[PDB]
Amino acid sequence: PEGVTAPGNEPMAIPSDYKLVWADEFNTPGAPDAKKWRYDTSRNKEGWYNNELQYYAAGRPENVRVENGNLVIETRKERLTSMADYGGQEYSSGKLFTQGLADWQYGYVEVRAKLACGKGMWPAIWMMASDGSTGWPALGSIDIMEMVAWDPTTIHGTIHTKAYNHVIHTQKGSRTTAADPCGQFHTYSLDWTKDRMLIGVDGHAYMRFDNDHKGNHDTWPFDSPQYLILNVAIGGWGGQQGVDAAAFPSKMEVDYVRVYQKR
Ligand SMILES: OC[C@H]1O[C@@H](O[C@@H]2[C@@H](O)[C@@H](O)O[C@H](CO)[C@H]2O)[C@H](O)[C@@H](O)[C@@H]1O
Ligand SMILES: OC[C@H]1O[C@H](O)[C@H](O)[C@@H](O)[C@@H]1O
Ligand SMILES: [Ca+2]
Repeated sequence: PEGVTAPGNEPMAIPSDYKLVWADEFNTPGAPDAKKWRYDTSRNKEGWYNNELQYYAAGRPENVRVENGNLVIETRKERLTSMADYGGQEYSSGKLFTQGLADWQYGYVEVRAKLACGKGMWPAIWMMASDGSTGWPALGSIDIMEMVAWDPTTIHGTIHTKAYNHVIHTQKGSRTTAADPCGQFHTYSLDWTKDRMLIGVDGHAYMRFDNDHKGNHDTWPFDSPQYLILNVAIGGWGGQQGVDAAAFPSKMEVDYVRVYQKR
């Protein structure tokens, strides 16, 4: 298959000698836990990357709230023109991350989620290196789950490095089919060790990316902590077959995040 550059085909499970080090169960309705999550508003004025169309609203229950035991990130077609950091965007959405609060070097990450559909929507569950000194894409980024809702049953798992990234079409990725990802929950899983990453759905790794063992940061920048990111972008990749006005509002629901690490 054309762009499968990091194929996987093996089971994944929480190793027996790993412990739970961090979780959000999202069982307390209201605002996300401020000891666990912060809002990224860093590019609201300038505009987000990837020709994205959304404004990411902080402190707005209409975009980001915990209810019925899930985190909800909801896209809306509206101009939040009263925000000081407004960048002319036609849509609102949310982006949460654990940056500065919680980060991990190696481990087993599980995110149970139901995804946001409608042509335009680009839900993501991903990580970035806590030390961004080398910039993107050198620092290393981990896409545990991306979906673009013009192809809503296709789940993409991808890593980006300096040598291996989407700007030069060398990203290391795979994809699999999941049943109705916007109408039912699935478990999106990362098993990250010093020697390889597995990315999967419901216990099956469809992606594997190996440490080449050359000690080259350009091919393996993953020996340092990564923080977790939950977002629903609009346009860019999500807009390849257009943005449908009728598709707003749309939500991604996250039942839980669980992170495990070797004891
Ligand atoms: O903001 C850091 C970096 O993000 C890129 O896009 C990422 C993509 O590389 C991958 O990691 O998936 C996530 C979630 O779908 C995208 O936001 C941008 O291409 C880049 O310009 C930016 O520096
Ligand atoms: O356009 C950016 C997207 O491009 C790709 O095809 C990658 O798999 C994905 O991780 C990235 O976010
Ligand atoms: Ca829950």
